[PDB]
Amino acid sequence: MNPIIYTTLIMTVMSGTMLVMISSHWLLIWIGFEMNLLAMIPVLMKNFNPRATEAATKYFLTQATASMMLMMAIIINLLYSGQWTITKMFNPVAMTMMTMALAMKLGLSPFHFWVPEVTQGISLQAGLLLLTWQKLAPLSVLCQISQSINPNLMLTMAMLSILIGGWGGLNQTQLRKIMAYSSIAHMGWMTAVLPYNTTMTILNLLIYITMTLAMFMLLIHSSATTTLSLSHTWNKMPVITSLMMVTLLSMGGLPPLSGFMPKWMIIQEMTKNESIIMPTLMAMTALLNLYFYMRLAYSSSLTMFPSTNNMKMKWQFEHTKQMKLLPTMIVLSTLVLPMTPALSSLN
Amino acid sequence: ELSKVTKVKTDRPLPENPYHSRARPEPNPEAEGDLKPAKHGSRLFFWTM
Amino acid sequence: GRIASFLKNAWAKEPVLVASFAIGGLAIILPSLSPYTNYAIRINRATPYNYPVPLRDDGNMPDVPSHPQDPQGPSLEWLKNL
Amino acid sequence: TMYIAFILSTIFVIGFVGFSSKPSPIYGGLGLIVSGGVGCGIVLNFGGSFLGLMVFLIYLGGMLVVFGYTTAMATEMYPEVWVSNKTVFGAFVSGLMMEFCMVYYALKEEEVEIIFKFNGLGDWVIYDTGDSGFFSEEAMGIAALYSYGTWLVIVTGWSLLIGVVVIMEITRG
Amino acid sequence: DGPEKNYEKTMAILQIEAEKAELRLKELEVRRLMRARGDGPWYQYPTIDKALIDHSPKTTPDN
Amino acid sequence: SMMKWNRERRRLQIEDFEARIALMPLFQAEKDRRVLQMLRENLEEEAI
Amino acid sequence: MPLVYMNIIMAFAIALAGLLMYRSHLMSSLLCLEGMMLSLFIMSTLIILNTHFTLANMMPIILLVFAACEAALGLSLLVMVSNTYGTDYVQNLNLLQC
Repeated sequence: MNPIIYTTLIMTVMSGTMLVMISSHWLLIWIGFEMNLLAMIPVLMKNFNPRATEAATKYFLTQATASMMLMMAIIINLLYSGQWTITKMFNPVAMTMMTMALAMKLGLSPFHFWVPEVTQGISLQAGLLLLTWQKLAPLSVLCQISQSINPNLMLTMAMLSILIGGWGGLNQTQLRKIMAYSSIAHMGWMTAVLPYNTTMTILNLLIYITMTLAMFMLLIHSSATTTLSLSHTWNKMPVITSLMMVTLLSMGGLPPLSGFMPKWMIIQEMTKNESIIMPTLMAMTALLNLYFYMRLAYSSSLTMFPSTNNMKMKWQFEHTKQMKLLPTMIVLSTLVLPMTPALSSLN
Repeated sequence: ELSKVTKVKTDRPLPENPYHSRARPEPNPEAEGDLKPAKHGSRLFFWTM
Repeated sequence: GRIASFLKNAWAKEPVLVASFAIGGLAIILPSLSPYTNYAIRINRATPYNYPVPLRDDGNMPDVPSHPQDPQGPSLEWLKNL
Repeated sequence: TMYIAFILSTIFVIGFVGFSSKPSPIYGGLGLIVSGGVGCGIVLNFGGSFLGLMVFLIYLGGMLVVFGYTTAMATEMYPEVWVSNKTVFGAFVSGLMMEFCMVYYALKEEEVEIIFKFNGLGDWVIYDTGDSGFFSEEAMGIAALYSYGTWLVIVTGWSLLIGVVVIMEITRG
Repeated sequence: DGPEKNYEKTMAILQIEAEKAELRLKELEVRRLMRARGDGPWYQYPTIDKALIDHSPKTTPDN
Repeated sequence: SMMKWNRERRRLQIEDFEARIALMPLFQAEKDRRVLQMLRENLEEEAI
Repeated sequence: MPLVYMNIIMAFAIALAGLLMYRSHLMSSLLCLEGMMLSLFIMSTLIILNTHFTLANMMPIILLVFAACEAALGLSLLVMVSNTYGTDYVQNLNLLQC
């Protein structure tokens, strides 16, 4: 793909998300989602591969169904209210259908199935975009309609997302699939507090974005897609895998790392709303995410796997590409817990 | 010429409430006096500032 | 100079495209540089699609025409001349 | 002919069952052309002449014709009708039966409620008594897109152009 | 240092922490009331702006 | 030629619209009376 | 709601059911997806016309355009998949798992 064309497509994806976050008309939000899908498929298939084509097809099918259901819900709300503004939906059935569609766009379980497959099929850059930027628009729409969101349905979807993400991550060996299942679990965490406090969802989203950016960039820098390929990294660049260990521990949420902030604040808000069983189960299930993070950390840096003879040649050469944001992202995703009172800025 | 808006000097009183609208609800209290520093800052758990 | 040769070469080789660019270009520049565009707007506004809802005379509207056809009010004489 | 709109809507549902039974693509495409034509009829019955011809000219005329184009060039299927192998036949019959049950519960029982409330009264009631004069409400509003909806025009045009770009990038191999 | 120093410091710390606790409980109550009534500056979900409505003479007299 | 013809057509259209406007109040009066008459008849037969 | 609205919504539901329950050909799924777009067009058109939402008569057209764009996308993906595998069978899309 010509670089100019690629930049235009990336800007089109961004513009679709911006339209979703800028519009006050339901039709324009749906238009933004459609633009996102249209400009996302080629980005997913930048590197032409049969697996890439399969991932693109599955992604298109899921997002198309989601958009159909979203527009149907919009039309039903128009029928029962004669309103186009993105406010309190005035029809319960439309609300349910829209919730289903937006959850499918996010990847919340039981609409999680496509996320690991598509993530594995696409490249690490496309995976980064899919798991960070594509999560913004549906979350924005959900935040705007949080008042009308049925707490029971959303909580069920979020809890199932956490459970399924942990379980799936336990069994995976491919780094991309592990990242995808962890993303499912983190999206469950994000959407759990959506009915209660949207600002906490924004906080968790920002922390998740920083962590996933750091992790994906470290994977790209190490050019590893499997546990063993990442294991070989210690011989060449120990710094990268050690920083990966730190980021993985943050993703687990172990204090005093940044990952504790979102879980801590989420539990705070849920307990304020007299919900005690749900957050307890949420943390206890996030322990599984911690387990597969720890396994990856073991293989990567905490222990040393055998290497190959050809590594000697790679030792001589140095990485030419430089990801400018990576250091700042690592710092912001590891050491920011002393800065929780900055939560107010989000409000 | 027949399309020109014309004045009409009617004797029928102008309807006081043509839409027969109900009384509009009272607005919420609007703003307040000046802003002052938080009593103890961000009283978030252990943070003192 | 160099541009002039290019235009001659383009019309010699691909006259259809050269004409298309010229017609399209004029169809953009000429509208702004035309006085009848203002008239075209006025004609559209002049056309009375909907009824001219009368207003209640309050005694302090000299300009507004309180009559079928007298000097007060807008005039379509400009269109008649056109 | 007072219930013509209801008859058309039922035929619309029937065609939707026909193509939703996932038959041989060629037979399905027809199941969609028929339903599309019916839907255009319904829209015309409500007075949307321009929108009725829109689906006929674009959806049925172009969108479904390019769909048929693909089915014809990539033909790797054994032709079968909606009343063929039980996988399609049973689905078609069951869909028709569900629709007929809805119809009976809708006409015999005035206030039919499955997920939304429905009234068995003829749709002619919902029509509003009003005069537009020398106007085509549909046409005027749609033409207002160029005047009122400049933003919509911009976004839709950019989407179309980027769609051409995306199609080429995808189908370059 | 002298014991009285620690005594006064303890008194000050106790006052600060107790006032913080009072404010936290007060905030929780205020938030619940505002979210259950919508009569405060918080939880003011948007509504349609009346400025959009056009009151110009329409086509049909009965609006 | 088309410019002159179209301008004349616009003038004729304005004339026709003025005729419509002149006749509109009578039609509105008839319409409201007819609607109210039908409503009253429906009301009486509904009572019965 | 009038029975016509019920029928159109039921048509959308039926098309959605057909789309979600694949059989063999991915082409059939795309047909169901486009059918749903048609049903949404009809529903929105009727709603706008009845409400006399003059300024919103352009909504169905925009929906139609974007609908056919996303279809152009689906078809392009289908031919890529068919050229790679030989058929448009949904079962062929099996390399990616979980």
